[PDB]
Amino acid sequence: KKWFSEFSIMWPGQAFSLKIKKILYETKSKYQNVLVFESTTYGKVLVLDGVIQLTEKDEFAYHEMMTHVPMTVSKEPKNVLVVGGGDGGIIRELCKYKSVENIDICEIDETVIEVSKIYFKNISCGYEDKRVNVFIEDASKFLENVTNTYDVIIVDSSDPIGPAETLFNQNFYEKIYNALKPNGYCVAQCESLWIHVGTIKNMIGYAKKLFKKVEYANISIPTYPCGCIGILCCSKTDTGLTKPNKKLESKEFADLKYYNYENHSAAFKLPAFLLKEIENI
Amino acid sequence: KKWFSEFSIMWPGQAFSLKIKKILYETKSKYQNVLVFESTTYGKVLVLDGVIQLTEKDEFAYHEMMTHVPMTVSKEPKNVLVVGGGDGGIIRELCKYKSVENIDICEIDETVIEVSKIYFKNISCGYEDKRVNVFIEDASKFLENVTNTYDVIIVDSSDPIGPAETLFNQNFYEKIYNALKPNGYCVAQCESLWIHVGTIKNMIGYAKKLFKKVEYANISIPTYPCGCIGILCCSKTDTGLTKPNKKLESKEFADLKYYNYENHSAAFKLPAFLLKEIENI
Ligand SMILES: CSC[C@H]1O[C@@H](n2cnc3c(N)ncnc32)[C@H](O)[C@@H]1O
Ligand SMILES: CSC[C@H]1O[C@@H](n2cnc3c(N)ncnc32)[C@H](O)[C@@H]1O
Ligand SMILES: NCc1ccc(N)cc1
Ligand SMILES: NCc1ccc(N)cc1
Repeated sequence: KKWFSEFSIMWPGQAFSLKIKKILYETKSKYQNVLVFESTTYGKVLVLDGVIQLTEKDEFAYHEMMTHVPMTVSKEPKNVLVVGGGDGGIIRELCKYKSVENIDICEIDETVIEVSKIYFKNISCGYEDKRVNVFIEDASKFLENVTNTYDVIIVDSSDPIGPAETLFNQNFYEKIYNALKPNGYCVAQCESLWIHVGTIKNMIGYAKKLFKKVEYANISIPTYPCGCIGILCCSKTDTGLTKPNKKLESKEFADLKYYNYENHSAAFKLPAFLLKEIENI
Repeated sequence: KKWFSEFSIMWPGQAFSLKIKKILYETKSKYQNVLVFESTTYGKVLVLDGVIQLTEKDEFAYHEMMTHVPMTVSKEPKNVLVVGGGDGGIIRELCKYKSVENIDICEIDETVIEVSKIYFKNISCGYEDKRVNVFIEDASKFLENVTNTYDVIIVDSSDPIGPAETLFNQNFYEKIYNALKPNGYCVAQCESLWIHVGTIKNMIGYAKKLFKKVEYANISIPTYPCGCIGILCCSKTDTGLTKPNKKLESKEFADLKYYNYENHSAAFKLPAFLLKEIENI
C-alpha cells in the first residue's frame, strides 16, 4: 500500500499523509487536478491540486461549524448562497433548516459536483433538495451579476493557489457586502492560525473596510494543515456571530457530531498570540 | 534535505512530517530512542521512540495550557509535582508563580533533561531555579514512596507505548489521589479526541473511580497527531478546573502566547460526539 502526502508552498517544511486503501478516480478537469481515494482509516478523501479538501471521517466538523454558526445567528434566513462547496457538505447542513426557501451554489468546477454525487453519497445527498440551484461559474463573476441579495453567504473555497485566487482579495469582499441583505452575514474559510497569520490579517483588513463587525473563529479538524481551520466572520450589525439566537432541537439536527450551542461561542476564544497580531488592523 | 516522518500503531494510516535542516543528536538511552533535529520551519524538535514530543514553534501552547489551567484554579499552590516533563517546559511555566515554594520533577530518563539543557535553552531555563528538585525514577514508584502531598500534579508524559506505560492505568490514578492535598488538582496528557476515544474513556473511568470531578479539555497544537491534545482534569472538590480563580497580570506572565482567562474555559467546550461518548462513564 502506498501513501498520499500533502506538500505545498502554502505550508513549507511540513506534510501530512494518509495511507491509501485504493485510488478511486483521477482526472484533470478544466480548472484543477482531481483525485479521490479510499484511505485506510479516514474513509474516502477528495483532493484538488494536491490539497486535501475533505475526508469522510472528519468533514462534519468543518461543514457543521461553517453552516450553523451563521444559521443560528441569522433570525429567519430565506435565501442562502454557498460559494465553492461542490462536495455539497454545506448544502447538506443548510437543508436541515425547514424555513430556508432557496439555496444557491456557485461552484467553478462541475467535475467536483459530479465526483461528489458519485463517490461521496452521504455528503452530496442535499443536491436532491428542490430548493437547491447550481450555477457553474467563477463566483467572482456570479457575485458581480446576481440580482438577488442573500441572508447568508458561506464561502467554502479551496486555498488561494488555483481557481480560488479570485476569492481572497478586497474586491471580492465588496461583492460579498453588496449581495448580502442589510442585516446579512458572510463566513469564509480563512486558513490556519498556526502558519497563515499574514493571510489572516490581510483578509480581516479587507473585511473591515466594509463590515461593521469582523470576527475569527477556529475549528479543530485533523485533515487540514496544522489540525485546524479558521472561519472569517462578517456582520453588518455590531452584534456579530459569536452568540447563537437559537438552539437546534428539532429532529433534523439530532445527528450533529461537532456543533452545539456552547462550542459556537467557544470557537471564537482564540490564542493569545493571534489576538495580539489581529488588534490594530 | 531529508524529512522526518511520525508513523505509529497508535495512529495507523496517518503520518505527519517535518523537513529536516540538520540532525543535532541521536542516542539510545536506557529507556528510549532519542532524536533532536533542527526542522526548516518549526525550529528544533525532540523525538522519543519515533514520536514527536515538542517543537520550539508550538510547545508554548501545550506547556501554557497544562500549567495555567490548574495553577489559576489552585488558590495558593505551594508544592507542585511534574511527572515526566524532562524538557522542562512545564517547570518554566511554574517558575512564573512567585508564591510557589517547591517544584519537584520526577522524570524516568535523565538523558531527556541533559539533552534539553544542551539543545533547548529557552525550554530548560527553569532548571536553574532553586525551587526545583529533580528525581530520576519511574513516577509509578516515586508516587508509591513520596512522603509529601502536592497542591498540583502535572503529568506531562509520553504516550502509552514505552516507559509511560505505567502511567495509564487505575493504579497510577490512586497514587496520584493519595499524593494530592485534600483540595489538590491533577492534570494529565490525555491524547487526541480524533482517534483515541477508547483511551480517553478508559482514563476518565479510572479517574472517576476516585475523584469527585473529572473533566477533559482540548488544546490546538499542530505537531501532535490530529493537531490537538487533551488534558484530563481531576478535582477533589465538585467545582472542578474550567473556571480560573485569578488572572495572570504580573510581569512574569506578559509574554504568554496561548493561554488567557477566556480560552481556559473555552478549551472545555468539546465536540458533540465526544460528549456523547463520555456521558455514562
Ligand atoms: C471542495 S470545496 C472548495 C471548492 O471551491 C471551488 N472554487 C474554487 N475557486 C472558485 C471560484 N472562483 N468560484 C467558485 N468556486 C470555486 C473549488 O472548485 C472547490 O470545489
Ligand atoms: C518529553 S515530556 C514526556 C516525558 O515523559 C517521561 N516518562 C515516560 N515514562 C515515565 C515514567 N514512568 N516516569 C517518569 N517519566 C516518564 C519521558 O521519559 C519523557 O521525557
Ligand atoms: N474547502 C475547505 C478547505 C480548507 C482548507 C484547505 N486547505 C482546503 C480546503
Ligand atoms: N509529553 C507530551 C506529548 C503529547 C502527545 C504525544 N504524542 C507525545 C508527547
